[PDB]
Amino acid sequence: LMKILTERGYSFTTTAEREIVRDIKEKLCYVALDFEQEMATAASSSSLEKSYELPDGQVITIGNERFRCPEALFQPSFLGMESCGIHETTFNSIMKCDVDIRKDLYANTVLSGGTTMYPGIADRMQKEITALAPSTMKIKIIAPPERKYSVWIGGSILASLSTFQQMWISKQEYDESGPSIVHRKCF
Amino acid sequence: WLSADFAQERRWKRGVARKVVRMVIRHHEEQRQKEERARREEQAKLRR
Repeated sequence: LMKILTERGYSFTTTAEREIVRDIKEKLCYVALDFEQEMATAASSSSLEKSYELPDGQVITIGNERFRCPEALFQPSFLGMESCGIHETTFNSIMKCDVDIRKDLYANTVLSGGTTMYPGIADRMQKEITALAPSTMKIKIIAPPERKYSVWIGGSILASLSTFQQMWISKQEYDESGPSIVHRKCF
Repeated sequence: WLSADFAQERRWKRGVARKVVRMVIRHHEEQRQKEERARREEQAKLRR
């Protein structure tokens, strides 16, 4: 985002301005369903532009960058990484998985992490995985509203469950088996 | 009686020593396979 804003004409070079650019990313960026159509719309109209006020009161205009930045998750070629996108990576993982479980892996595709908070990312993942996977596999993307906290939510659930009380590594077990007790009790 | 015996004992001996060095290879293989069985036990703890 900093790179494309410098290209557009807004140069951010300091670590503090990096935080302003991160805030702009979190607030205005979004995943487009069709990158080519979105680029055409942005080039033929300004309806996709937005205004952002900097800490000094200057109002800048963010245009196609909003969806050109998050697009790097599906096409790392923009950043120059010879790696498949997130959708292709999920597809390759489901392929490496056993055939008998690919149906459930498709049906229970879940999104997590702060980076997955872009609007439309779930629809884009749905589209891509449906286009890549066999026609007989029902695709379903799960993007909870609080997916940014799903990690801690599941941790708290597992720590509050009573049946999990036998899974903890106790001080006695640690003093007896050394730090390696993690490789036996945590999986 | 004894001529065929030595000829038989030779083929038996080279067969006996043969299978001996043989299980020797399987034993060493079983030691690497012993480490692989320990890894499988780790995976079984994982599964549990």
